[PDB]
Amino acid sequence: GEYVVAKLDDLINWARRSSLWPMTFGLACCAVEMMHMAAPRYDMDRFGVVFRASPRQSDVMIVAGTLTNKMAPALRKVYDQMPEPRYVVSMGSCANGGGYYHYSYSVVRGCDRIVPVDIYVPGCPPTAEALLYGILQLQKKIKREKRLRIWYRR
Amino acid sequence: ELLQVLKRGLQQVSGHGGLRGYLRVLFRANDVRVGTLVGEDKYGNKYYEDNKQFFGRHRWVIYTTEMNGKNTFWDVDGSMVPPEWHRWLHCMTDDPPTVKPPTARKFIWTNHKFNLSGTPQQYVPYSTTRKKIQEWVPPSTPYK
Amino acid sequence: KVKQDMPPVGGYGPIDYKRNLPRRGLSGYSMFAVGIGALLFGYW
Amino acid sequence: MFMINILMLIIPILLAVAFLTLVERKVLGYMQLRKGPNVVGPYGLLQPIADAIKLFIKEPLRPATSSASMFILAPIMALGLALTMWIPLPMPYPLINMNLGVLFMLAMSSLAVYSILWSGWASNSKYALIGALRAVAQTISYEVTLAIILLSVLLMSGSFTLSTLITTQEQMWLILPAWPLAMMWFISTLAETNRAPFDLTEGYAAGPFALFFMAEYANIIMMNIFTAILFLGTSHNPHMPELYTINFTIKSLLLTMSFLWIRASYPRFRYDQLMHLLWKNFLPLTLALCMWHVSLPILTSGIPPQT
Amino acid sequence: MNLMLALLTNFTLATLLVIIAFWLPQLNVYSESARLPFSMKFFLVAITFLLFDLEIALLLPLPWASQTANLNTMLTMALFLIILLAVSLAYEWTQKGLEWT
Amino acid sequence: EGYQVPPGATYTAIEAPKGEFGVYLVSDGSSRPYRCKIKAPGFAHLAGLDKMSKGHMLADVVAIIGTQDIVFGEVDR
Amino acid sequence: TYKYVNLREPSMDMKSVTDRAAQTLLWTELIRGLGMTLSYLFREPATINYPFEKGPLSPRFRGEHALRRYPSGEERCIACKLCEAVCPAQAITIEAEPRADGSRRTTRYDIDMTKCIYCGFCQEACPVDAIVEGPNFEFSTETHEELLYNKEKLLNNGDKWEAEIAANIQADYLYR
Ligand SMILES: CCCCCCCCCCCCCCCCCC(=O)OC[C@H](COP(=O)(O)OCCN)OC(=O)CCCCCCCCCCCCCCCCC
Ligand SMILES: CCCCCCCCCCCCO[C@@H]1O[C@H](CO)[C@@H](O[C@H]2O[C@H](CO)[C@@H](O)[C@H](O)[C@H]2O)[C@H](O)[C@H]1O
Ligand SMILES: N=C(N)NC(=N)NCCc1ccc(I)c(Cl)c1
Ligand code: SF4
Ligand code: SF4
Ligand code: SF4
Repeated sequence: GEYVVAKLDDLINWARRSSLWPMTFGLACCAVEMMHMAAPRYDMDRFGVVFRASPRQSDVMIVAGTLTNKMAPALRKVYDQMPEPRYVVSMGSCANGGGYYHYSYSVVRGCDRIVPVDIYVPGCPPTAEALLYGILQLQKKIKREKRLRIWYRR
Repeated sequence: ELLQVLKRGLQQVSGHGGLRGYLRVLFRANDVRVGTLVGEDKYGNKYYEDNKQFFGRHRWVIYTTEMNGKNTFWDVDGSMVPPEWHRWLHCMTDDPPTVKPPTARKFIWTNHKFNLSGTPQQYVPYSTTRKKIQEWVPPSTPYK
Repeated sequence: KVKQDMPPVGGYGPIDYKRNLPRRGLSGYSMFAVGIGALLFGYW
Repeated sequence: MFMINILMLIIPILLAVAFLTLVERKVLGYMQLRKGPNVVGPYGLLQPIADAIKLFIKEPLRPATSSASMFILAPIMALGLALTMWIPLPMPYPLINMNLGVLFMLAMSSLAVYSILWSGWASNSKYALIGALRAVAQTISYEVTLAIILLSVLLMSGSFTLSTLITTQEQMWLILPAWPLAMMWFISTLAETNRAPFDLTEGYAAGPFALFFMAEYANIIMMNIFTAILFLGTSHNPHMPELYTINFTIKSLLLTMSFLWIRASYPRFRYDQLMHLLWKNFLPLTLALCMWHVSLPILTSGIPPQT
Repeated sequence: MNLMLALLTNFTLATLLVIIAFWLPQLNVYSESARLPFSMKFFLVAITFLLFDLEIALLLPLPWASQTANLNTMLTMALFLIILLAVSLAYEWTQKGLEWT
Repeated sequence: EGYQVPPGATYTAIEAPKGEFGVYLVSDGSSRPYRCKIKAPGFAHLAGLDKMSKGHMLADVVAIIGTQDIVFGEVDR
Repeated sequence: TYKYVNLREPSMDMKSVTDRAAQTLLWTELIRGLGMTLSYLFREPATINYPFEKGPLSPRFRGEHALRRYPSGEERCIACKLCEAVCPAQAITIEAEPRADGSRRTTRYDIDMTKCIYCGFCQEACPVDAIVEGPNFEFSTETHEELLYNKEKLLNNGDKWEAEIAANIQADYLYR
């Protein structure tokens, strides 16, 4: 039976990582490099990552830019609306830890104070390629999941 | 010309060593182009070029199937490219390390490591300074 | 001898910038004529 | 035997819809100087399978406190009606040979607007209800011209039987005598299926969303098969029926691609602007061409036979 | 009976896909009528569609009617009906019934 | 430390792609600016959206925002 | 000097009016736009095959930081704190003391890579080429903590990447 569960886990993992539909929170300059990842040279859609998805149809949230205090409740509301399984990719220094604005009165010092984060992409901004590296790193993280294996040992 | 186009498509099957080799690269790299082998690194990554392709597609690497004890037949990473080939592959230079080798230093890593995040080899930060204030240690003998 | 990025001696060749949207197709008269001709052949 | 026949229509319809999602993404990709899906399976061939699996094992959220009776009834009606639209299609033989097949398709599609209406009610959100009521108004409005155009074409065919359209076009495609009608029919199917540049809704989750998407793309392929039959009739040889199926399938594919080609090429209408396109442009012309096509067979002595 | 089987199969498979879509395993063990502010213009579109739809119902028999021997009467009434549809549209048009501003 | 700037205040502007982009820079004589007001052209343009959208439809507001060329990095600073 | 972008009068002859009517009723300019997307369908796409192919970069590229050595293996950094002073993000933290051989060396050299703006000012300010931004840009992590670099991490980056870093410096140092 362990052979069947291991194969079933592999199938659902393959489907979920082969079909990552992102909801992009294009908050600032990091959104532009996200655009260049959707652009022809890198074509994120060729990996099965559609260009744009509504929050209720998205599998991954990409926080691409500075998260201010005024914005934080809105971002948390959208995260709570995502169907599961859901993942968060934090892109750029601002989202990772506040970046250039870490010491400002109006900025959240890292989006991981508001939502759990799966992947941190460094850079100000990360290059389009660097973000793509992070997405492919998220895929490998999903490939490691063993949800059904852990379910049947409960 | 459609026959020349189809002949070239057939020549890719033979250029990759037959049907099996053609299918392996098709499924590993989603690409069946045949280039000129520029060199191979000590980890097994192979580097190819075809200057008739447009800038950006004129150089590529076919990653090794195993690197530092990790099966990489399907799990390939951009960080598997070692630094000496990294420069060539990103077009920071024209000359591969087979033509212009890097300068040797005793302290340079002999073995490249890829991204180790998420594994037991991941970096964990810590303070590198020693304790600043020394506390008084009371005497071990009794005398109140 | 100083060497820095410079244009070639004599400069670069001319660069186009003006809009170039060429005129194509038939006049309105001919387009209606072909359309009406097609209708009459079909009706017949 | 007939149960086999039903399944040999339903199952290919669903697979054709699944792989249209791949073709649309790749055709749009190359029109945009990119590639589209080419990693998940060779040339993206496994992408539709990955997408379908991903969608069905996703958390199936519900609005909660909703007319959930109609949250579930909206996609059942949408998919059930979409699959029902195929049973009279002659390819070259229909699953069900209906005497009034053309009118059966008109009747069934007119019901498809309910799944829009019910889904807006089931959202519990007043702004979603407004969007649904805007989509319904667009859909019923373009139902008007689709019906009148269809009736005009049937005055050259002479019956409501879909397979008679094949007989009518043995010598010549109906697009030649009726290219003005075909132009408005084709644009009407775009606005009817809420396709770009009429995709104003884009101006549900998990499996329920997948079922709404599959119903919509089943209708897109269906309307393009109907277009090919109505205006690009294929010649049917009774002793080699698969020759008909090959040629008619190619025409249907090319028309469906043209839906993707159009999506890649144009901006999006404003709501009032696509309502003015129907009520102030298509409908005035459609009424005039209906009068013309009622008179034309009589004054040429080309009235078609009843039988 | 064939048509019933086709209809029953189509909507039964649709129901099965929708209920299955909701009842797949989740692997979790923890707890889970007024006046709409909608324009009168949309009501008039629906009513306008309904009245034009009724007119289309009357035009549907036209392919059969063209087989009559009494073609002079048939053609006159067909054009009479369509012209009245045209007049209905023109009345809506000139009375600003098709505006959205 | 950086170079010290002689005390004074300037309003300097250029024809940026989005409009007139200026800075009102105040120097107190030290190596750090005393005050730096950034004039972002999109600030005044977005303030005109209500005026410009008068008598238009909902879908037009999307076009009018686009025609103004609005980046909120400069509007909000 | 200026030009008008849209100051024109359509001709009102019959041939011109009939040209515009045909465009209205036959959709000619819409059909023309279809032609252009059709031409792109048959053009070779610009997509590269990442990660087997990489976008081109220059020797000046500002990527992951590293601490460098002299050929002898001695650290270049002499704890001058110019990098810390110039850092626009205050992303660098340094402590220093005399080494056991009397050398002026750091006991702490941290870079918060989530504060850093990857501006390169530190490598401009360094008088001894000790701190550089290397060519690596593929170092995303699964946790925030992994991006808080201490001196050990940064020295290891220098030893890992020196082969490429030295070659890049060799190509650009005459521009500096
Ligand atoms: C011998 C006597 C015979 C008597 C009969 C003679 C009749 C022949 C002469 C009449 C021909 C009429 C042609 C009918 C087509 C519809 C015409 C039409 O309505 O087009 C105008 C419409 C609105 O025009 P607009 O510029 O927006 O505003 C004008 C109002 N002031 O603008 C539009 O509708 C544009 C469409 C918008 C959607 C764009 C996406 C489609 C573009 C690709 C089209 C591909 C072609 C379709 C092929 C279909 C094949 C099945
Ligand atoms: C096309 C048919 C293919 C049939 C394949 C059948 C495979 C059956 C295995 C299903 C695996 C589902 O895996 C599970 O999915 C649900 C959503 O649906 C996720 O979500 C679920 O768990 C999380 C917590 O873990 C909850 O917060 C959530 O509310 C719950 O819905 C789980 O995190 C994921 O572990
Ligand atoms: N709209 C997008 N997000 N892109 C897109 N065209 N996705 C389509 C993905 C899809 C949806 C339903 C099914 I069933 C299948 Cl097989 C595939
Ligand atoms: S991390 Fe840099 S590029 Fe990204 S939003 Fe912040 S300042 Fe802009
Ligand atoms: S690159 Fe700029 S922000 Fe980052 S450590 Fe160097 S000086 Fe500081
Ligand atoms: S890295 Fe360079 S600038 Fe920074 S403290 Fe060391 S020697 Fe000084």
